[PDB]
Amino acid sequence: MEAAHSKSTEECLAYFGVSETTGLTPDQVKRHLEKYGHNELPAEEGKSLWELVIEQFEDLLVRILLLAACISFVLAWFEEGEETITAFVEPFVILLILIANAIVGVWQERNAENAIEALKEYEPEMGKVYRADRKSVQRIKARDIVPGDIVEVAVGDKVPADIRILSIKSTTLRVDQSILTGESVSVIKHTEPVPDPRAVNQDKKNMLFSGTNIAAGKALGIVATTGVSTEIGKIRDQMAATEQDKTPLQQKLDEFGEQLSKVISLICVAVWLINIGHFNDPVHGGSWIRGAIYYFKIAVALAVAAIPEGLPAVITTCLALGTRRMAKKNAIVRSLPSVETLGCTSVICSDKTGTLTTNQMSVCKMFIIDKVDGDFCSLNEFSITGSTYAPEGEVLKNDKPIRSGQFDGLVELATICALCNDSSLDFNETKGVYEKVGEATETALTTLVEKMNVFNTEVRNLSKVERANACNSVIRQLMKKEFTLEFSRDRKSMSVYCSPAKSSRAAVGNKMFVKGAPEGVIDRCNYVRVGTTRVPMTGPVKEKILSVIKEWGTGRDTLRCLALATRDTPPKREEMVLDDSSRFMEYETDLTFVGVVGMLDPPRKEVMGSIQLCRDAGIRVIMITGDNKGTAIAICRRIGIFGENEEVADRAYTGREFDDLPLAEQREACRRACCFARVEPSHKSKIVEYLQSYDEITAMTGDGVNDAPALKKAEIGIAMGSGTAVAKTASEMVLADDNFSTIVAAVEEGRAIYNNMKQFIRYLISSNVGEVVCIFLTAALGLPEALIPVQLLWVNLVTDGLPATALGFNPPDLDIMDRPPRSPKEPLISGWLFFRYMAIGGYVGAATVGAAAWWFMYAEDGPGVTYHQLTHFMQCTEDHPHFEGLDCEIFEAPEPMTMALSVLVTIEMCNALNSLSENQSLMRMPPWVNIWLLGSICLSMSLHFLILYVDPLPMIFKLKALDLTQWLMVLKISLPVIGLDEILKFIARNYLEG
Ligand SMILES: C/C=C(/C)C(=O)O[C@H]1C(C)=C2[C@H]([C@@H]1OC(=O)CCCCCCC)[C@@](C)(OC(C)=O)C[C@H](OC(=O)CCC)[C@@]1(O)[C@H]2OC(=O)[C@@]1(C)O
Ligand SMILES: Nc1ncnc2c1ncn2[C@@H]1O[C@H](COP(=O)(O)O)[C@H]2OC3(O[C@H]21)C([N+](=O)[O-])=CC([N+](=O)[O-])C=C3[N+](=O)[O-]
Ligand code: ALF
Ligand SMILES: [Mg+2]
Ligand code: NA
Repeated sequence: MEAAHSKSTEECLAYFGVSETTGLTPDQVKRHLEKYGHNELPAEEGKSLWELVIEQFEDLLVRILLLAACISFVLAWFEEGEETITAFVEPFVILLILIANAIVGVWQERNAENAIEALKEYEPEMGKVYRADRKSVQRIKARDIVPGDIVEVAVGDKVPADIRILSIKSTTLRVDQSILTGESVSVIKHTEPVPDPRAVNQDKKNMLFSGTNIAAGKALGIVATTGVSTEIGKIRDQMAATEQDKTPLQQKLDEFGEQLSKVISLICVAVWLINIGHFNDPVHGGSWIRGAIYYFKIAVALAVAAIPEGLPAVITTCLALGTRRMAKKNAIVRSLPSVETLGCTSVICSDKTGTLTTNQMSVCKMFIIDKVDGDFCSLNEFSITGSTYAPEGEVLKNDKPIRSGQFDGLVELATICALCNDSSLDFNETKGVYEKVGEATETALTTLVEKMNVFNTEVRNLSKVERANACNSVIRQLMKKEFTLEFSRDRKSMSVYCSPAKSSRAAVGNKMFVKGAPEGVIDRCNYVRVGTTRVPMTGPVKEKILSVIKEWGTGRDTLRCLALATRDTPPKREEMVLDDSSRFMEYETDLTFVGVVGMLDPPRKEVMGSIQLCRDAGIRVIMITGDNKGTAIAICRRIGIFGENEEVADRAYTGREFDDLPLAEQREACRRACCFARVEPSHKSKIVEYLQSYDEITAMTGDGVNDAPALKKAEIGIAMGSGTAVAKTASEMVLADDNFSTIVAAVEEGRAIYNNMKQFIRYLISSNVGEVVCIFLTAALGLPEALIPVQLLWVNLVTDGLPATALGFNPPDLDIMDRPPRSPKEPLISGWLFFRYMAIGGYVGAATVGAAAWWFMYAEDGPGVTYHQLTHFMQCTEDHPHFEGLDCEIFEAPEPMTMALSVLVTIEMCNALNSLSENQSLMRMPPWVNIWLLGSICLSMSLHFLILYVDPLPMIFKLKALDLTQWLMVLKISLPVIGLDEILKFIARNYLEG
């Protein structure tokens, strides 16, 4: 039944045609069960390992490196006894890392906890219904419950489904709906309709939502909806079909790899417009199946020059190191990519309770009467420090510590708070902290009493376990609680009947201690207590009292206030009817006002600062809470989101208000407002979504189940360490420290990290540029294969794969957190750098093709065969006359390559010392800063030698160690690159902007 909250109890009964007195018939159940399904939440298992593997091959740069790897296995058959020693070494290494690294990725996806599973832990196994079947209440499996069912719930029960309340059996039904609001305070239910058909959960006080639990009372209800049609079901849906978007840096790569798909597929057809000459004149040397081998080889040579392999491992390494680094900062990163994404965060959406606050209701102010005289009435006001439930803090009078016991009024105030209370405090030995037991509102009173210690009880030598309720127990020993007149909606107050300890049931001196909403209690007072005396409540005293209550209730503090009173002459126990609550107000009459307490869930100490830092870094912070707007705004003012006196009419909304705004205005609202209150789970994800429609990298921070949809939706979900499993399972990070400040440092780490990736991502793609220039030249120019597709791989994995993971250690700026969020669209290479890396690209390209032709022509061992024939190496038999000087079968020897790869290596080792800074002269910025880079080159070079000396290696790479002569030239064809970019960095540092 949709909108069951808007209808009457009769209307809901009628709707399913069910009897509140008998319940559904076995037939009705059978039918409804068929129509509506089982009251359960669909489980959503993570994709099987098979999926996890297939997905690793969805990347274009991978499908290209695989498609080419196949063409390398196709043309791998053609290999006789001349080079049969290394026929299948490439088709092996090309698919080696292609799955070796592609499999390590599955070690970053199959590693995840399911959130819906965590969410299903709120599904109670059993439920209680009245079926026409039998007369007594049946306890059946919850999943067996269906709409129209007549369900029963009592204190302690976890609500089985979304239920419309029919009848409340106790004086009140108190509920904890924190899975939907994040607020633990008890909500008071009623059975009357709630007209507004757009009422938010907080407003449907006539409904019971699946997953919440009964704090007090007993009630009968009719099921409105089950399964995914419940409020917990909507949370469930927003976590199911969602799938996190792709990191900003990831899109940058997807763009690159997509353009690399057009460039390479164009370079090959570019050689076609250059091979329009050996097809005209009559000439053949083999079938097309033996002649077309040229094209399907220049492709398998570019696929290794273009696709910058090794990056997929340099990145994963940088992140892994960052993760461990942040982990020491108390930030558990569950998603490696998000690390980079947190760096460019512009907006931080934050839950309030338990996230911005401590979620420990605390009495921070209280007052009693000082003196009365005619129209004059002064109050003794006090303040209490401490923001946790721990009995640690002090009472201040004008900011100066005092002893509560000095004031008799505080002795009575403490007595009332200790007796008129159903809660207590406990010390959790395992966790080492104090925790409430019962209502937060009451435990604040319990804690207050301990801080006050009005009888000066000795507590410093008590174990923390025994310190928890020491002062309360003392007071409990002075008065015996006969019975308590529980809270009533028409009274807004509560009381307890007490008799002096060690007295007869007939003895005099019995008291009633009252606690409640100030207006009602104060109106039922005819006296005011002054110390241990009492005087008539007069107009002036009442006005003084109410005026301060008004202040404390709505300001920069906005506190929940309670008036405390006692009836000095209560009725005789006998003349009191306890089974009739409508008579309680009259018993709580002719009262003596005693005092007032004001409480609030206090902000965490390091939050106002964390937000100012965020501000400095250009990050805005928005609050989205399920709690009320009044306390929402007050907390915003306390932590710096709103000015202490700033006008917030248009800067703060409730979910209901927000829902009234038309779509376009809701959007704008998220850009203007900074405080959203009394919202629902879906409101949070919606606000985050709107924020993302303005192209903003938004983070969501919280601890509740109601925060899950937003945490999932945000680019960076951050859960509190002591928060719910659900919140944690939906986040990218967890602040095990619960410190908001840990978020600021995580951002810094994310900025520092990206800046260093920004370098090796370039250093690497840059290298892949020079490589393509080489293969392009030795393809349209005619020259032979200077570098084979089996060498490049080792170069872009070990040769460069080290200096890259070395730049990732470059010392970060000092003003990294004094600059605004970098744009999500900020490209890596463009402008003068696109041009700079363009020249350095061709350079290395012609520095390898020429370094090979050199060894042949103008060199040594190589025959001076001039260019006019050097390119006719494919004609050492078909045309001997115009080509015949030395041995023919010497081309594919370790000379042209062993002299072309020595350049790429020497050059790149130079490029690294250059990537140490975008626009900075190496002479200015000591190229020896990043010590690791130095050691990184010393390793890549010794590995370039080790791949020569130990024959077993150069046997496949086909390279022969040059002696102390040839190498002397190599260091002269690469060394000049240090001067080329050196001028480029001068043109950018002077004749350009920075
Ligand atoms: C891997 C190797 C190469 C050579 C490649 O094809 O890179 C191109 C390419 C795809 C881009 C280009 C390369 O394009 C050229 O250099 C022009 C063509 C020259 C042909 C010469 C004949 C042989 C990058 C590399 O280089 C220069 C020096 O201009 C810069 C940048 O890339 C980045 O910012 C890196 C993103 C990870 C991209 O324009 C990029 O395309 C994009 O979408 C970008 C925005 O990404
Ligand atoms: N329909 C209603 N309209 C307004 N207030 C209500 C309503 N129903 C209940 N309340 C009161 O509003 C509170 C929930 O919302 P916040 O604190 O965030 O504004 C409830 O807290 C107490 O009475 C409730 C209470 N109790 O439910 O048992 C007991 C109390 N006591 O005696 O200790 C005091 C209450 N109190 O508000 O002061
Ligand atoms: F703790 Al909240 F909205 F402030 F769930
Ligand atoms: Mg919370
Ligand atoms: Na997220």
